[PDB]
Order: sequence, then C-alpha cells, then structure tokens
Amino acid sequence: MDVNPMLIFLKVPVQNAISTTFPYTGDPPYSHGTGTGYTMDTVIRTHDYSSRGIWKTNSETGAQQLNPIDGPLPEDNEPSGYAQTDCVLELIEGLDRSHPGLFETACQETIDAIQQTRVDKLTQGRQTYDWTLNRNQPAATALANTIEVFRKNGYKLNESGRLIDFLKDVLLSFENDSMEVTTHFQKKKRIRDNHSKKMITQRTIGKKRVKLTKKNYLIRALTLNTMTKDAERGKLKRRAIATPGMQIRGFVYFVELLARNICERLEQSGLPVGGNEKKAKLANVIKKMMAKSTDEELSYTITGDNTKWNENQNPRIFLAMVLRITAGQPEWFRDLLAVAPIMFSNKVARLGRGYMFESKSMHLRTQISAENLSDINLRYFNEDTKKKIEKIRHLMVEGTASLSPGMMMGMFNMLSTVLGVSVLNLGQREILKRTYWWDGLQSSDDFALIINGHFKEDIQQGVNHFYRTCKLVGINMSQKKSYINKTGTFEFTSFFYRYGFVANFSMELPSFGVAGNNESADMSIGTTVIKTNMINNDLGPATAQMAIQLFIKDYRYTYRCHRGDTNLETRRTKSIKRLWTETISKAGLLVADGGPNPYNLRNLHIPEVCLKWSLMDPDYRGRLCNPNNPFVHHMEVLEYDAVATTHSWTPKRNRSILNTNQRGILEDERIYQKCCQVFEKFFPSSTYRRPIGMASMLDAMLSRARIDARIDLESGRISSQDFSEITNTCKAIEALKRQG
Amino acid sequence: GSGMERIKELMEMVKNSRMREILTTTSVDHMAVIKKYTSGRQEKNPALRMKWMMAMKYPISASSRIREMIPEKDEDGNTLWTNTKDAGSNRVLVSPNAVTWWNRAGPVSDVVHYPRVYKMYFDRLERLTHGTFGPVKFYNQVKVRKRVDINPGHKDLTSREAQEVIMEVVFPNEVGARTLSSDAQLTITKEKKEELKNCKISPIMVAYMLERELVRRTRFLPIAGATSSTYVEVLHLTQGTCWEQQYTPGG
Amino acid sequence: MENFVRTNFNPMILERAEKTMKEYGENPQNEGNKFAAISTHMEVCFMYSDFHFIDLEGNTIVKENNAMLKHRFEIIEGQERNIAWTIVNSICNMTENSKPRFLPDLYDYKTNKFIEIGVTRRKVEDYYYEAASKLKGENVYIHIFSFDGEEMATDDEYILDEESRARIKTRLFVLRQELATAGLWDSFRQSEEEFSYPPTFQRLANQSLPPSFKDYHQFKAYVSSFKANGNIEAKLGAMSEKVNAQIESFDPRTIRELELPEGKFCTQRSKFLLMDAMKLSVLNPAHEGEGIPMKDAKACLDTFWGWKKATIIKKHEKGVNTNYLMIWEQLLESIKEMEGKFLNLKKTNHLKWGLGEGQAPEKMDFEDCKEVPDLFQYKSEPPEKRKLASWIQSEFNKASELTNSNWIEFDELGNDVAPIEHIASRRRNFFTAEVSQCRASEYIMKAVYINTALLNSSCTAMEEYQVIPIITKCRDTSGQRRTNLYGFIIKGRSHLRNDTDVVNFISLEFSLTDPRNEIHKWEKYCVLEIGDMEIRTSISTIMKPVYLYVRTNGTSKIKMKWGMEMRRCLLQSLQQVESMIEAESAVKEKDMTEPFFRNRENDWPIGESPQGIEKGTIGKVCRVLLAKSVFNSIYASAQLEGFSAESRKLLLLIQAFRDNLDPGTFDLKGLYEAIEECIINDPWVLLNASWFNSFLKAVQLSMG
RNA sequence: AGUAGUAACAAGAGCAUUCUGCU
Repeated sequence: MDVNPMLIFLKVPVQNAISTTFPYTGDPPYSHGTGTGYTMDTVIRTHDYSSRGIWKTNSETGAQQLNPIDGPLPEDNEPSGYAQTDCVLELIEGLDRSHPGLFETACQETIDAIQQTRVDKLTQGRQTYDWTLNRNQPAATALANTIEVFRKNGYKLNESGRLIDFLKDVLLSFENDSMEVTTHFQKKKRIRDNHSKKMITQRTIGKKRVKLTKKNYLIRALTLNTMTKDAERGKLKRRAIATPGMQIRGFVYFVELLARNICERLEQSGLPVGGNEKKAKLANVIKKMMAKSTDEELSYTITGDNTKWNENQNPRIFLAMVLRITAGQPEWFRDLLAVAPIMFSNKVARLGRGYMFESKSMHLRTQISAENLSDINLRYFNEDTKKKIEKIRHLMVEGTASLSPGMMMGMFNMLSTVLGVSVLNLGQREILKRTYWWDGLQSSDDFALIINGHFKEDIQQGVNHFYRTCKLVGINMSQKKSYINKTGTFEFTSFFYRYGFVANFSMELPSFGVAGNNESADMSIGTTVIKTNMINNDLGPATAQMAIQLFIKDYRYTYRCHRGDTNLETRRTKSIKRLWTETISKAGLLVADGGPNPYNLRNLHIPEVCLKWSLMDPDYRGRLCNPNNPFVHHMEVLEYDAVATTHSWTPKRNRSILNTNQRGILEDERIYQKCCQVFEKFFPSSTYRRPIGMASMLDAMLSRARIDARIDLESGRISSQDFSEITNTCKAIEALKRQG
Repeated sequence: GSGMERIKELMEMVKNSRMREILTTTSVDHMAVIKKYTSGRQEKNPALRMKWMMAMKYPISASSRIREMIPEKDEDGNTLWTNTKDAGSNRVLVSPNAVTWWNRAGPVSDVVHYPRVYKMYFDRLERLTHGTFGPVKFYNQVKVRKRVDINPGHKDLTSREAQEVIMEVVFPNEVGARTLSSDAQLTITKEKKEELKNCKISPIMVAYMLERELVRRTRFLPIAGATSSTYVEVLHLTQGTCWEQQYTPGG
Repeated sequence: MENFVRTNFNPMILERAEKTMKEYGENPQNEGNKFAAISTHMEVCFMYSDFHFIDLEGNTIVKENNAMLKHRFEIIEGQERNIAWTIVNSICNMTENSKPRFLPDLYDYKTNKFIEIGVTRRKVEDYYYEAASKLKGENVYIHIFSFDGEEMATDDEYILDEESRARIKTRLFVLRQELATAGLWDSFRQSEEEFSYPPTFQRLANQSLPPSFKDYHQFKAYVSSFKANGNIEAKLGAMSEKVNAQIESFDPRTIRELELPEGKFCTQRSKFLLMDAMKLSVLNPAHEGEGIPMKDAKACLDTFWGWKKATIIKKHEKGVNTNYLMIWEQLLESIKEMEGKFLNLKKTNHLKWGLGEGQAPEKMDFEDCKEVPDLFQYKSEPPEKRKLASWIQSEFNKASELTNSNWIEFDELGNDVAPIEHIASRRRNFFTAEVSQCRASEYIMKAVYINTALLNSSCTAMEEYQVIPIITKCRDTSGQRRTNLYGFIIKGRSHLRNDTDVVNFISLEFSLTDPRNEIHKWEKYCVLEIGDMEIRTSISTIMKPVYLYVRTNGTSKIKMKWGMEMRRCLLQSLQQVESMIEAESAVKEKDMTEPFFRNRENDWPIGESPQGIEKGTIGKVCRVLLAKSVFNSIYASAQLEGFSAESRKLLLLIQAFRDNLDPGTFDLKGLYEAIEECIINDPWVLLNASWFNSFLKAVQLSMG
C-alpha cells in the first residue's frame, strides 16, 4: 500500500485542508551571488513589453527613455505596457463620480499632514539606498548623510525641521554643478595573517571628499538599488526588487499617504487591511453581489492574478492619476505630489554587484562590477548573459541602466490599487447600462472579481469587457493563473473563501522560538508572538498550546535554563541546581532560573516576573529584582534604581567584517551617541519625549547650564564660587566655539 | 559640585574638533535623526546568533563594577567573568553562571515599587485570577475591526491631556508653552507629585508608570462580543474562529 | 534697508535678529523692516539689560568692568522659542509664579517680575493700552518705547535709573534721525505655501509626459480640465478581437496528467539516512560522560563487537573511494584514542580531499586581474532532469509508521482553568498520543540534533575538522531512557559569511541495507562493509553485514537554521488537523474533537493498493500529515515551492468542479506548462507530482 | 569531489528585502 496524502482531498474539501499544500516548514529559496542578471532581466522585459513606444533622450541625464503610453493598442494577449491616457482619466473621473467628496477629503487630509510632518519621519521604514555610499544604509544613516551633504553645500532649508522644506532642498540641489560629497574609499596592503602563515590583502575603509558633476549627481539622485529578493515562497525562479534613494523618499511618502487616504474609504480595495478585515471584505463583496433582483442571475467569480504587474504600469499614468485626483487643489500641492511620478519616469536602475569571472589556468576568480561590464569583450560570458548585455548595452548610463518604462516592485503599492479599483468600479449596473455588472476586490496585484449576468454569454461578455478595459490601462490579467467558477468559493491573497468560511494562509507561520535579545525579553516576545498569532494570524487553541511548549523547550535549550530537577548537565546546571535546592516555593522561580512553565492559553498577556510574583521567595525576589544589579545599565543621577530584572542583560556584540579596518567610519556613530548622552545629561527628558528646537545642541546646553547654575545659586545648593565657575566655563566653551 | 561636572564634560567634548563641529551644526531637531545613526554590519539572524553565542563561555558584556560585586569563581569552580584582551574599559565579558549566582547568592533588597511601577500587569493578573469562566459555544464568527479601548487610562482626561500631566509631574522645566486647563488635572498633578516625593528611580520609569496608569490607548482589533476595556486584554482567550469562550473578569 | 541695519547696529544684535528671522522662516529680501524692527527691539532690550548687576549683599550696583557679582536681568527675548520657554519654566518653578501666556522679554530677580518691552512707531498710549489688554491678568511689568520720544510703563514706575532711559532714548533719537536721512523712515514706519520647480526639475518634468504634450503646465491644464466623452468604449471598438479572455470549460475527467521528466533515476539527497539508518543504542546510560556527545558515541560504539576490515562495497563513481576508506580508518583510530569532549582530526590529504579544502579559486580584486587573458564567467546551468524512482515512495511509507520509542518529550504547561484550555488539552493530547511514536518524529529529532551540533561546531570550531556524532535520545514504553548513535559527521572548515555559504562535511552512517539492490539511490555515496551483526527474531537468527554509507555533503546557515526548527513540522501537522476540527465545529456547532478522535474506524482514504484505495484511521492521517511536513522540511527546494503554488490552482479547480460550481479556465495549457516547469530533479517533487496524478485518476474513477 | 541551480560557496570585504550536553 503506497501512501498518498492528496487522497485526503477525496474526503474533505480542498479549502478545508489547504494547509497541506503549503510546504512552509523547509528553508525558503535563497538567491546566491548577484542580483545583476535578474535586474537586467527586469529591465529587458520592461522594455520588451513596451517596445512599440517612442524612444527619446533625457535633456538632463542623457539617458535613453521609452514612452509606451498612448501607443498602439495590443493585438494579442501578450502583456502590454501601452496604457491610454484618456481611459485612465475616464476611470479616475468615474471613481470620482461614484464616490463624491472622496478626492477632496483625502487631498485635504494630505494637505493637513504635509504641513505638520517633520524630517524625522524619513528615519522610519526600511533601508534606503544611500547615494553618498552607493549602498543600502539604514533610513536614519542615509537621511543624516543626505542632510550633511546638503548642509556642506548651500542648501539649509532642512534646518527648518519640517519635511516639505527638505523636499524643496532636494529639488534645489539639482542645480549645483559642483556637488561635493564625502564618500567612503579604501586603502589596501598585503599583511600576513598570524594564524595560518598566509598572505591576505587587508583593507582600511576611510572617508574622502570627492566632487561630482551635475549629470553625476542627477544620475545618483535618480538611482534605485536593485537586489534579489530572498526567502520568497511560491516561485521557482528569483526576482529583483528595488530600493529607493533618499531624494525620492519624502515625495513617495506623500504620494502613498494620499493613496492610503483614498484606499481606506474604497470598499473594493484589499489594503491597508489586516486578516479579519480582509475576511470581512470577502464577506462584504460576497453579500453585495448575492442580491437576486430576478430569479435567474448567474454570479461567477474570477480568482485572478495579474501577469507582470510592475513591468507594465508607467509612472506617467501615475502622474496623470495624481493630477486628476488632486483636481481643484492648490498648485503647490499638485506639484509636490507630482514630483514622485516625474522622478520615477526619469529613473535609473543600479545594475547590482557585477558578476564573478573564473580563471582556470591561474586558478583565481574576480567579481567585476557592473560598471566594468560595458568594457569587457563579449566572449567572456555565457549565452544568456551575452544576450542580456547586448540587449541592455544601449540603455547604460554610468554603470546604471535606464528604466523609464514600468515600475519596480513595491514602490507605488497603494496608487496602483486606486487604478485597479477604478477598473472594478467601471462596471456597475447603473453605469454600464448593459446586461452584466461586476464588483471586485483589489489588492496590490491580486484580484477577486464577481461578475453577475443573466446568461453565461453575459458572463463571458463581462469577462471580456473587464479584461479589455484592464488592457487599456496597462493591466494584464494572467490567463494562466486565473480561473472562473460560480459564486461561493474563491481565493484572494491566499484567503480561501468557501460558503461563508474563510481560511487565512497569507502569513507564514513563525518559528515560535527564541528571538535573541536576553532571557526576559525573549520570554515577553515569545508570549506576545503566540498571543498575536492567536488574535490576528488565526492560530488554533491546541496549536497555540503546542507553540507554548515548543517555545519553552527552545528557550530552555538556548539559554541553558532547564529545570532544577532535570538530569541534563549543561554549563549552568550546577548553579541552577543550587538555586533549586535552596528554594522553598519552586513554583515562583523563573524559567530562566529553572522554574516551571507558568504559561497557558489564558495568561499570555501577563509578564513572567509579574505572573510568579506571589509565589517567589522573598530573598529570591529581592536578588532577582535588585535595583543595584550589575547587568542592567545604570544611569547616573549614585545611580537610579534598576526596575529591570537580572535576566535583562546585554549580549556581547560583534559588528566586525573580515579583513576590514572600519575604524574611520564607525567613529561618527559613537560621536553621535556621546552627543546624545551629554544632551540627555543636560535635558533629562530627551529620551522620553523628543526635544523640539531650532538652535544648536551646544547653544541649548549652554543656555541650560547658565540658568541651572543661576536657579541653584538663587535657591540654595550652589555657591557664588560655583556659579562663577560654571559661567566662566560657559564663556570658555563659547570661546572655543568661536575660534575653533 | 553639581553642575560643574557635566559642564567640564561638555568642555572636554568641545575640545575635540569633530564633536565641536557636530554639536554646533546639528540642531535640536536634527538630534532626533542622529540618535538612530547606525554605521556597522547588522546581524541578519539574531536568533541564530544568540544560539551560537550562548554556546560560548562568556556571552554577556556587563560593566566593570561586576568585578567587585560578584566573585570570579563559583562554588563548583565556574568562572563568572573574564577581562578583554588589552581593553581596560568599563565593560567585561560575563558568564550566565554569574546571573544565576546573583539570583541565588547575591544581596537582597527592598522591592515595593516593582508592583507600583508595573501595577497595570498586576491589575491584569488580579482580574484574570478572579475571573469566572463560562462554557464554550461553537458557531461561525463575525468579528469587526473596531477601535476598542486596550488601555483605559483615566476618567475625564484625554490622551492629549494625560501626557501633558505626566510631563508637568516628572519633567516640570522641560515643558514648553503648554498649559494645564482642567480643575481635576491640578489635583491629580498634586497627588502624583506627592506620591513621587521619595523615589530613587529613573524619571523615565515613573514617566512610563504614570503613562500606563493615565494615558489611554486604542487599537483596531477584530472583536465579537463585549468591547469593554477588560475584554480586549483577553481577546486571545474569549474568542476564536469557530468558538467563543464566555468569561467575566473578576472585579 | 538691511544695510541700514548692518551699518550702525552691533553684530551680536545682527546675529540675534538673523536667528529670530530664521525662526519664522523668511529671507531678508521680502521683509527688511522686520529685520530693522527686531534689531531695534533687541538692542533696546540689551541696553535695558546692559550693566545691571547684583552683588553678594544683594544691591543693584551698576558696574562697568562679573567675578564677585552676578546679573540682575535675565534676557529671554532673542533666544530660541523652546530655550526661552525652558528659561521661563525654570524661573516660574523656583519663584512659584504663574506662567505668562506669551514669552516675556526680560526677567528681574530683584523685583521678581517678567518685563515685556515693546518698541513701536505709532503713539505710545494706544500701543501701551493694547499691550495691557493683551496681558490682562498676568503680573507682567510692561514698558513701551517709541520713536516718538516717550516711554510708558505699568503704574508709571521705572525700575531703571534716569540716565539709563536717557541713554536709550538718545539712541532712539539717533535712530530716528538716521531713518529720516537715507529715505527709509516712512517706508519702515507704515508697516499659502510655495512649491515651485527649479529649471532642472522643470526640464525633467517636461520629459515625463504622454507623447502628445511638450510642457508640464500644458499637460496639467489638460488633466485638470478633462471631460470624458466615451473614450473607453471608443478604444474598445478600436481594439482587436484577438485580445479576449475566452473561458474554456474545465472537466477533470478530460484533463491530462502531469508530464514527469525522464533521464536517470533520482538519487538520495537527504543529509542523513532515513529508513536505512541503523542505530547503536545504550539503555539507561551512566558512563561518566553521560551527555557529552563524543562520550555517548564511544559508549554506543562499545556495544558493537564484531568489526571487520572495511572494504569498499559500492564505489562513488565521481570521487576517489580510497580516500573515503582512509577517512573511515582515521576516524575509527582517532575515536579509540581521543581524550576530552571534542575530537578534531588531523588534516591529512584524504580528509582534505573529502572536505574539499583548496577547491575554491583565490578571490582577488579586479584591478590586479586586468591583465588576465583566460577570465571567463561563472557558468549558470539549469538542473539536469531525473526520472522518478520507487525508493522515495517507500521512504514516505516507512516514515508514517509507528515505532517502539517515544521521540518527543514536550515541556510542561500551566494548569488548565478555562473550558477552552481543557478542549485544547484534549485535542493536543490526542494528536500527540497518535503522533509521538512515529518515525517522522525520529527524523525531526535527528535533524534537530544534527543541525544544532553542526551549527555549534561550525561557529566555535571554524578552522578545525570536528567530529560530530549523530545522537538521538528516546524513551521506551516502560519509561526508560535510551541513547542511539547513527554515525558521524566530519565537519570541514566553516567560515560562513553569507546566509548561503557552504560548510562541507562527510557523513558516515551505519546501516544494514545492501546498497547494490537500489544502486541508483546511492549515486553520491561510497558504501563500505564494516562488520557483521546477529540479527535476531522470533525463530530466525542470522549474521548480516553492517555497512557504512560514506559521502561528502554540505549545508549552510539557512539550511541548518531551518533544520534546528524542524519541530515546527509538529506544529503544522497540528495546525492542519485542528483546522479540520475547526471546520466540522463551524457547522455542527459542537466540540467535534471526540467524534474525530474516538471513532477510530477506517474512513480516511490515504492509500493506493493494487486492489484500489486504502483507508486508514484519523491517527494514520495525522502521522501521514506529519511525515509530509517532515519531508517538506528535509527535501525543501525551489522546485517544491513552485510546484505546490502552481498545482494548488488545479486542486481548487477540481474542488470547484466537485461542488458543481462550473469551473472554467482561460489558459489551462500554460498552467500545465508552469506546473511541469518545476518538476525537475527533486525526488520529493517527483513523488508529489505522481501523487497529484494518482489523486486525479482517483477523482476521475469516482465519477465513471 | 560536494553543496547547489540561471550564480554562487568550496575562506580571505559580510557591497542586506576555547566554549558545542534539547530525557
């Protein structure tokens, strides 16, 4: 008897056992090497779907740009990029006619949020492509480097503290033909390693001030960093995603804020909803289109994906959409929201980290960069890379490839939803005046479209009308990955609807293991992860109990904190056994101290020290919650009481890089940390609530020191000798500020 | 000698040229950006790195004061801390046997503000321990994303007022142009200044304690049942996908 | 003008006024009278605060030339906003004064009063009473100066001396005369957002339009003044008829099967032996190491008497096999003489070959490689296709069966209080009691132990050739511990900097299986014959040879990380089964745990016998789901994820037909090609494709 | 050799979306 688990589907429905078809327990497919080939594949496919457009050169960057929109209509079901401007403007006008006052209210909220948003909002989010370093620094590091390069040139409107003045500085920086940037360079020397007697070239990364051009800074400002996406499920082959620079982040923030205010009031959008709100939206679109106005109404549902969703939507269509949504608004707001589609239409894509070339005679290898690929003879490649380089050769501008058509993955994630919801909103009964109608639900690129009609020919006509109207605006429904059935079972973004029952499998199940901060922090994070998956990610009760047991087992292995009555002999088992043998109430000991597991389904919201506080020994709770413990950092006032337990220690950190002397670049972080520490010494509320100001840090600290000395003199504990010494030292600090 | 230590520290910092440039050029609004400045290779898997760091003898880095608080060797011969190679700074490498030794044979103290700082979680545990559970009822579930009250806060004080109350209590000089505009606000402020007279605690700790007592938070959540504040905390327990546990909180 | 300010005022006053203007966000081109007025008011406040001291006794002594005394006035105006408000709050907290509504301009410690000083150009009476109505209630000393040559205060009191205000009014008359000479007196006396494009971004804005437009202003005026006149219907008339989504009807009784590839047979690619694994065990170990894995390995090796001289039974066809034989002899000789907890083998030539040391080409920088002629690119080839062999179905058969041991010992929970905690405990205990003695739990524990010890030895013994035994620990039916040893893993050098850097190792696994019966399963292995063992049964007792499967394998931090977490398979198999119980309870409206887990009939189809479809119980179904999750974790690849994601649509199409929902596809042939693109050479994905074909044939024969 | 799979690792930049003990 050969065992076949798929025969389980002969008894239960497929949606009742769909979790068997998700192999999400093994390692997800990671990419090896570079993301150069996938970037060139994205660029070539984006220019090949759009090849019947108009080729032009940019007046500023010199880059070859392709203009597919308002082009020839498609003649076959290949994915087209030829979107029509009149159809896009008609769909946005129809979305305005169906929802009156939506555009005005969302634009008014965007204007209310533009004037009150600071530059520090750009320190949030993902890692940003630093045009200074040509690398993906974090958001605050890239923003600080951009502000430093703006301030060392003649651009200082970002000292106003609001975001829109930084964006005006970003736009004014394009006129400087002598942009002086402080990059990172690298020295090298062949030093013998004193562990294996081997010669290795050690590198010393420092800093150097280099001067750009107008065209060089314009290429670096319009550059996305393209890398492969790793740990992506459900695909055989890898893909390249992109990361924006710093000169485009605030404009994209304001455009996506506008589109998020739009999508939060459109009921046909699957954004920005969570799990159970998406289940409620599936139920809402299944109840809206269940109304039998007559006795014979065929209701069909298309579960659909869109093929090449990002390669086919142009930034010019988004420019027309953001100029039509903001109709009747002030022209500064229209221009500010129109900056980001202009920068995305003139964009350029960095071509990754080159390739690796192998010398078999000399038995060596070398990774040559993507800038050196346009001056190496084409016989040194394989056939696919020969085809890719020969296709992309006329698009290269200074080590980057021009990508004027198409969008990259995840940039305008909420505006394309507005376009898709406009296509879904086209087909109402009181608007089409035809024998069919539809209503849908639109995520970023997945859709679930319900077409009602009276005969199956009317359903086919509604299918063709939706598909052709989508093709008019640059939306290609994947005929491979879409299917139509009757109404009652469908799928939308891995939410499986069957007859009033929704199964959520969009989110992968987490490890339910140790997070890796310390003992108390990982205990809190583990119970909060289990509780949040019980609420928002739809974890069962018994599955949550097994997750509690698996997390406690993993937590006891990782921190070597098995129970005192265990027969295992780890490193800490002797001290934990000593603590177990001298404790009266063993139920009060923490899991990190060898106690039992206190947690169950009902008390995952309660911290561990709080949960076992009434069962602890008083000497044990005194030693554990001792406010003079050496493990938690103690801020000087003598220091304060530490209200954190002794399990909230700090692990030893290793930020080292092999053969790399990164001493010249790790200094600025510790200098910034010393500055924030001494500012918190002067202003004690700087860590609780962020300090607002426009003067310098040194000027505010001297103004704090002078009046602190004056208040302490006039009210006690500082004498006039001490007051005079503090004021004379403030004079000396100001004197070194002047002639420094 | 109170305010001259930090002023001589600032003099020593302004003596350096790069720190002088950074302190004079970066404003108080830009210090909210350079606080999060991180230059260095980031650990892509902290879980795996903790797994292989805990297999080493000394994974903890605590301050040098631990060289005088705990011994260097345990009773069974376990070394508790070692120094670093040519680094006499105030940070040494510690063992987790040191943490277990502090929790079994360190100095006892007074713990009376730990149920006072974390009174929210003790109130949660006292409400759950005295709760009375009803039976489970299985049916299909319709859960609506409602902005429910996760943290209740205080009566007649909004979230915009309680934060100003806390900033007037624990940081009275660092307020700004904000003014207090209620008649029970001043009585609450006087009572909180009275209760926090003798606290040898960090001001952020009493700030966060008054925050988790007074500041009201709300969050969108799928609720199907009672939307009271003492039911959103047991939202992982009183409802599921196909069932609904009936539970009345004790109190 | 601004030059009139910069002619005769102090440069510190100019600095204060420039910072005051930069506060409000303006350039001195649009308003320079603001610069002159702020500088005038600031110099008036400075001369009000210049040379006013308080000594140690506490008397207002006007000095000239600080060391023994302090100031009398605290200057508030001219600072930043938040600095001045911190000054005001730090004064009011000490003196218990109420805070003013706005910022005062000075503070007197002598009178303890906030001074508001206002310089105007109109008459002093109207501006003084306007400022008094502005500050009605707050105890603020007002003082109004003008260019008319007067001064008006609160209650007509002057806290300054007469010569002081004489100096200030003298300077004000000097400024009045200097305004009425350069033609600037009357032009000073009678006194949305913006986002425009710079010209470079204007040229970028013109370049990013539809091709019918040459100007951004023109396109913006077109879009803002657009009215639709039936454009979509006109383009849909103009579009071709070949652009259509034609619904093809889906009938699974007519669709074809998946095309599995052809070539050689697929070989075994697991990291450890699954159903051919043999373990040397110790029962109740107490041998003075007792937990240290090399001590447990020596104690388990001491149970096997009957070694032989090892001879290569089955040769690895691509590699040198004498190196594998010498590797086994070196490992066996080094275990017999090692002292301590860990064993690092001496790096001989055969071990260097087996771990692949020296095979990487020397990575150099390209500027040192520019004059290198034969510098061809790395080659990137697709996998070679493989035919489905019958050993992987036998592995999945033996993986879903019970054993005599208990492989998972979960940790304790809290005591149950709620009724849903009792329901969850009953459900979880039913699934655990059916699943804990399975063979897939032994594979879970083998992978957890192997990848955990491989990670620890990879991170603490990077430069060394570490020996890692393959230990599991189980409990019997009577509750007695047992430690099993399956073989060894000689780790290579592991300097793992990426998530996908390869640590090479050599796995030497004990077995009883003759490798020459299924030789295509063992392509990468070199099998030796290391001994003989008395295999005992109820009647027969024979002497079968014990073989050792030696191969070179490799892993990474991603694969080891996901192998240490294989207990999540135990979670996922519980997440599936419970969801079935969370479906039957969503209709029948009771606790369906006990009808699920006590009706242990044979109504669950999980088998394909030659006589038809075999049905097992619910416990067999849970063991089969656990083994499917375990084999998803062992044989994970991109091919499995692609095939699962693309065949789930075909499964939902078959279910849409079975519910009589009339399913239809737009392009079924492309979906079939996308499914067949992923079935390349993974044995698990070929087994899953043949499983999908068998399920399709079963769902056809249930309808005809 | 081997891992692996559209390009890499098999040490010599990581160019990010003195230890190892799990009943």
